[PDB]
Amino acid sequence: QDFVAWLMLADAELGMGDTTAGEMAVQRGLALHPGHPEAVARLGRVRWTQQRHAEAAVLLQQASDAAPEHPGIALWLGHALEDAGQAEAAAAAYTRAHQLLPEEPYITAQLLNWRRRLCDWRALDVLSAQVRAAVAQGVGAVEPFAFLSEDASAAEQLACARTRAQAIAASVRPLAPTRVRSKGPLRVGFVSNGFGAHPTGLLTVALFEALQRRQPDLQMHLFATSGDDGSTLRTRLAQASTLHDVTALGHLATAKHIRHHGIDLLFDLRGWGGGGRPEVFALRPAPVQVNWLAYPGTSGAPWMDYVLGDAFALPPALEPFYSEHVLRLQGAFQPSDTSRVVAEPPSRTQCGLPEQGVVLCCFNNSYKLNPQSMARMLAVLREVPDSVLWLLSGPGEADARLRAFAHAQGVDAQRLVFMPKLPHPQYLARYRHADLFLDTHPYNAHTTASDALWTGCPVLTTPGETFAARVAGSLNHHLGLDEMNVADDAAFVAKAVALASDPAALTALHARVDVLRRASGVFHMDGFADDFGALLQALARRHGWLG
Ligand SMILES: [Pr+3]
Ligand SMILES: [Pr+3]
Repeated sequence: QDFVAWLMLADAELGMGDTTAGEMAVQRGLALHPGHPEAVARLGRVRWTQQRHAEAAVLLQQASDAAPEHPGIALWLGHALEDAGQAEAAAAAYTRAHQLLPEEPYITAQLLNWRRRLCDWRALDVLSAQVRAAVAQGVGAVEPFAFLSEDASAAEQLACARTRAQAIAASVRPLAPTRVRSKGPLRVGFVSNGFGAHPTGLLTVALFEALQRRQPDLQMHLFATSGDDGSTLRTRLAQASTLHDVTALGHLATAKHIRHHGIDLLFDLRGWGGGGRPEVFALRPAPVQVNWLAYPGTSGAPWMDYVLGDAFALPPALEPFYSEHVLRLQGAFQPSDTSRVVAEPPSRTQCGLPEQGVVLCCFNNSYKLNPQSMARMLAVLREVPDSVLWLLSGPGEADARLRAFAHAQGVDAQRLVFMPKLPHPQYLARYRHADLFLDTHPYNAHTTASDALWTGCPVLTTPGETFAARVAGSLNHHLGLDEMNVADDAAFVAKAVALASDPAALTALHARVDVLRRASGVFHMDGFADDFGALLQALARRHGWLG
């Protein structure tokens, strides 16, 4: 008979992740107080939990109409709206949660992250300060990955990661410890949700193919937390490795499965570092666990032993800000899919571009396009009459917001051209119309910069003071294109303006990229497989391995 006892239990069971118990419990609440916004909100949260997002959004909107002053309801509504594809409506929901409970950092940091994704820069500096103060206060309430978008030092990034990671570790009893095998093929595991048409699969696919034919004494095992999406990438990854389907298993079941296969070296390619539900790692299923590639910064985590970088992106100066022990490959830390044919795209006119203007390109995630990166790009357009800025179309009204900013910055908004979303092969052919790629700060282009360079387009960047701000720089360095890493925004603008107004010099720079992309080691994955493989053998030899 206890209505509130029912729901609270509802939430309890859902917290566990327990399915039908939580719902059963909700069903009993609504029978006692029909329409009640708490029960109703809760039934929406069940649905969202059952991943029925549209039904989830319907229920929560109802609840939210019946209790519009309630901050938790407003938050949960934002969660469902987001997962239902309703981006702008998601934003209004978070905005209202935040207004109602500004005291709550978790909500503040959700709002901020979603605002950046929409290019909505209202209260940007204020929300950003609050999030940075929450890190300093040691709560663990901001997500490490979302934190990479802020311009904060390597030291703050470490504080954010380790406070989050230690929150997890405190509530996980690891598995009993094991050790690297002494004899037999080395088993090297990689855990990811991006084994498919996602950056992780895309970057590593040709590497795994090279390791297969070149490193006999090593077995690559992929543990895929997502199902087969039908992409060529997922299929090439499964033929090049032993690919285990661990999708929809709990964290304990997954850890037990990795331990059952005797994984010696386990790589976190999940993309979340110490955040995003890394309890498979906190359980320590593998004797040696390594952070590489998918998250560009430190895990801060007591369960992570090594991080894999390179001399440019992770120089000696930056080492103390990593909780992991630092290992370095001999060239760039980042592989790429050097099997890819670049098609001829349709004409410039067919892609929405002037045929006769300089096209500056910044294909990047929307949350990377902040006021600083945009202002410096628009400063190039003001100095160079016939140039245009080519961007990826963003979620919500992000493009409309960028047009307004361009207008407010003295630039005709029709000079921004937005590419819609295309399958990878079609997206990649577009680079053939790009004259210069303009990198962002402080979170660089990662896959989009190696896509640009593979197609022969030069990348301009200002290497900064965190790993995530040095990724594009590292590519240039290892390619041999050091003059395209410049000091600061003012040199960024002068180099771009000089290049954009000297088409003969820019032509000569495209010629240089062409030669360097063949003569450097950046796009030889056989060489990358030899280095990576040798480094794997030494890490293991070092913990007991004997071949
Ligand atoms: Pr052509
Ligand atoms: Pr051209």
